[PDB]
Amino acid sequence: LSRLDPPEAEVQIDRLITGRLQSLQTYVTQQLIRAAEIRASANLAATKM
Amino acid sequence: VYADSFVIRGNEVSQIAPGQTGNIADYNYKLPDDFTGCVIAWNSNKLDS
Repeated sequence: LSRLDPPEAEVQIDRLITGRLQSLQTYVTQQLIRAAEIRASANLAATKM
Repeated sequence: VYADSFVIRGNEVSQIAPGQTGNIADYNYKLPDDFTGCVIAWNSNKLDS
């Protein structure tokens, strides 16, 4: 923001924000997959109990 | 529709645009970042010089 003027800083911040949002989406998707796996594991554990 | 008129130097016309920096764009006439419209300029040496 300090070293670039608003026009180009806009697209630079848009690049950064797209990257970070995609990274967070990937993290949450992997977390959902792991949560489904752990749900299956917990169901098996309850059946065993 | 709003029509704003004025006279400036030749290369100084480059400051007439959204989000620009300079004497004019900062202390005389600043266009908004979301400006939609047109900027029309023509030489006036036969009139104002």
